[PDB]
Amino acid sequence: MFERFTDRARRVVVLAQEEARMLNHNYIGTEHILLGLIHEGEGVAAKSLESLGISLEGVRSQVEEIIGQGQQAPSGHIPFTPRAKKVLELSLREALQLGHNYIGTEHILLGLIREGEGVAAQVLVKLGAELTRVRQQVIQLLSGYKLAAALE
Repeated sequence: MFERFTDRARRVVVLAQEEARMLNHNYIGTEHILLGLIHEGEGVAAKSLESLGISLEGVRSQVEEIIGQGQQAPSGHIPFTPRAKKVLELSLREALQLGHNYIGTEHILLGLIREGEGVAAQVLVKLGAELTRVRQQVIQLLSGYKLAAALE
Protein backbone atom coordinates (compact mmCIF):
# COMPACT_ATOMS: atom_id res chain seq x y z
CA MET A 1 0.00 0.00 0.00
CA PHE A 2 3.01 2.19 0.76
CA GLU A 3 4.73 1.57 -2.64
CA ARG A 4 3.85 4.99 -4.01
CA PHE A 5 4.19 6.97 -0.79
CA THR A 6 6.74 9.78 -0.96
CA ASP A 7 9.55 9.71 1.58
CA ARG A 8 7.79 12.52 3.51
CA ALA A 9 4.45 10.64 3.52
CA ARG A 10 6.18 7.47 4.76
CA ARG A 11 7.76 9.63 7.54
CA VAL A 12 4.24 10.70 8.59
CA VAL A 13 3.04 7.12 9.03
CA VAL A 14 6.21 6.27 11.02
CA LEU A 15 5.61 9.35 13.20
CA ALA A 16 2.02 8.09 13.77
CA GLN A 17 3.54 4.96 15.32
CA GLU A 18 5.80 7.18 17.52
CA GLU A 19 2.87 9.42 18.58
CA ALA A 20 0.96 6.31 19.73
CA ARG A 21 4.02 5.10 21.63
CA MET A 22 4.57 8.51 23.31
CA LEU A 23 0.93 8.63 24.46
CA ASN A 24 1.08 5.03 25.79
CA HIS A 25 -1.68 3.89 23.43
CA ASN A 26 -2.23 0.28 22.34
CA TYR A 27 -3.63 1.20 18.87
CA ILE A 28 -2.62 3.50 15.97
CA GLY A 29 -5.79 5.29 15.03
CA THR A 30 -6.84 8.16 12.82
CA GLU A 31 -5.80 10.52 15.68
CA HIS A 32 -2.22 9.33 15.54
CA ILE A 33 -1.96 9.67 11.76
CA LEU A 34 -3.08 13.31 12.22
CA LEU A 35 -0.54 13.83 15.02
CA GLY A 36 2.16 12.37 12.76
CA LEU A 37 1.18 14.73 9.94
CA ILE A 38 1.42 17.70 12.39
CA HIS A 39 4.71 16.46 13.86
CA GLU A 40 6.23 16.30 10.37
CA GLY A 41 4.80 19.77 9.83
CA GLU A 42 6.35 20.92 6.51
CA GLY A 43 4.60 19.49 3.45
CA VAL A 44 1.56 20.51 1.45
CA ALA A 45 -0.86 19.17 4.08
CA ALA A 46 0.59 21.47 6.76
CA LYS A 47 0.73 24.47 4.49
CA SER A 48 -2.85 23.80 3.32
CA LEU A 49 -4.14 23.84 6.87
CA GLU A 50 -2.14 26.99 7.71
CA SER A 51 -3.35 28.73 4.55
CA LEU A 52 -6.97 27.92 5.68
CA GLY A 53 -6.38 29.60 9.06
CA ILE A 54 -5.97 26.39 11.09
CA SER A 55 -2.87 25.93 13.22
CA LEU A 56 -0.89 22.76 13.75
CA GLU A 57 -0.56 23.48 17.49
CA GLY A 58 -4.32 24.04 17.75
CA VAL A 59 -5.14 20.76 15.98
CA ARG A 60 -2.56 18.99 18.24
CA SER A 61 -4.32 20.41 21.33
CA GLN A 62 -7.81 19.46 20.22
CA VAL A 63 -6.79 15.86 19.38
CA GLU A 64 -4.82 15.35 22.59
CA GLU A 65 -7.73 16.57 24.72
CA ILE A 66 -10.01 13.86 23.29
CA ILE A 67 -7.66 10.88 23.25
CA GLY A 68 -5.76 11.32 26.57
CA GLN A 69 -2.92 8.94 27.45
CA GLY A 70 -2.58 5.28 28.47
CA GLN A 71 -0.40 3.68 31.15
CA GLN A 72 3.40 3.49 30.87
CA ALA A 73 3.93 0.44 28.64
CA PRO A 74 6.98 -1.27 26.97
CA SER A 75 7.59 -0.13 23.41
CA GLY A 76 7.03 -2.55 20.54
CA HIS A 77 4.58 -3.32 17.70
CA ILE A 78 1.37 -1.27 17.77
CA PRO A 79 -1.37 -2.41 15.39
CA PHE A 80 -3.19 0.04 13.15
CA THR A 81 -6.97 0.18 13.57
CA PRO A 82 -9.30 -0.57 10.66
CA ARG A 83 -10.28 3.11 10.36
CA ALA A 84 -6.53 4.02 10.24
CA LYS A 85 -6.12 1.49 7.37
CA LYS A 86 -9.14 3.07 5.70
CA VAL A 87 -7.54 6.57 5.96
CA LEU A 88 -4.54 5.22 4.05
CA GLU A 89 -6.75 3.51 1.43
CA LEU A 90 -8.66 6.77 0.96
CA SER A 91 -5.30 8.57 0.50
CA LEU A 92 -4.77 6.39 -2.62
CA ARG A 93 -8.31 7.22 -3.88
CA GLU A 94 -7.65 10.95 -3.41
CA ALA A 95 -4.39 10.86 -5.39
CA LEU A 96 -6.15 8.80 -8.08
CA GLN A 97 -8.98 11.33 -8.50
CA LEU A 98 -6.58 14.30 -8.54
CA GLY A 99 -4.32 12.73 -11.20
CA HIS A 100 -1.27 12.54 -8.96
CA ASN A 101 1.22 9.75 -9.46
CA TYR A 102 2.52 9.71 -5.89
CA ILE A 103 0.91 9.63 -2.39
CA GLY A 104 2.05 12.72 -0.49
CA THR A 105 1.14 14.40 2.80
CA GLU A 106 -1.75 16.23 1.08
CA HIS A 107 -3.36 12.87 0.30
CA ILE A 108 -3.14 11.61 3.86
CA LEU A 109 -4.81 14.86 5.02
CA LEU A 110 -7.63 14.35 2.50
CA GLY A 111 -7.89 10.69 3.58
CA LEU A 112 -8.18 11.72 7.26
CA ILE A 113 -11.07 14.09 6.47
CA ARG A 114 -12.82 11.78 3.98
CA GLU A 115 -12.82 8.89 6.54
CA GLY A 116 -15.43 11.03 8.37
CA GLU A 117 -16.02 9.03 11.55
CA GLY A 118 -12.73 9.06 13.44
CA VAL A 119 -11.15 11.53 15.90
CA ALA A 120 -9.09 13.16 13.15
CA ALA A 121 -12.09 13.95 10.91
CA GLN A 122 -14.13 15.16 13.89
CA VAL A 123 -11.42 17.64 14.95
CA LEU A 124 -10.60 18.84 11.41
CA VAL A 125 -14.26 19.25 10.39
CA LYS A 126 -15.05 21.22 13.60
CA LEU A 127 -12.15 23.57 12.67
CA GLY A 128 -13.64 24.12 9.22
CA ALA A 129 -11.45 21.76 7.19
CA GLU A 130 -14.31 20.48 5.01
CA LEU A 131 -13.14 17.90 2.43
CA THR A 132 -13.86 19.91 -0.73
CA ARG A 133 -12.44 23.14 0.80
CA VAL A 134 -9.22 21.36 1.68
CA ARG A 135 -9.03 19.59 -1.72
CA GLN A 136 -9.37 22.94 -3.45
CA GLN A 137 -6.66 24.42 -1.26
CA VAL A 138 -4.29 21.54 -2.05
CA ILE A 139 -4.85 22.01 -5.79
CA GLN A 140 -4.32 25.77 -5.49
CA LEU A 141 -1.11 25.41 -3.47
CA LEU A 142 0.35 22.95 -6.00
CA SER A 143 -0.58 25.33 -8.90
CA GLY A 144 0.88 28.27 -7.03
CA TYR A 145 4.18 26.47 -6.35
CA LYS A 146 4.30 25.45 -10.06
CA LEU A 147 3.88 29.09 -11.08
CA ALA A 148 6.72 30.13 -8.76
CA ALA A 149 8.86 27.36 -10.32
CA ALA A 150 8.04 28.81 -13.79
CA LEU A 151 9.40 32.14 -12.58
CA GLU A 152 12.68 30.52 -11.50
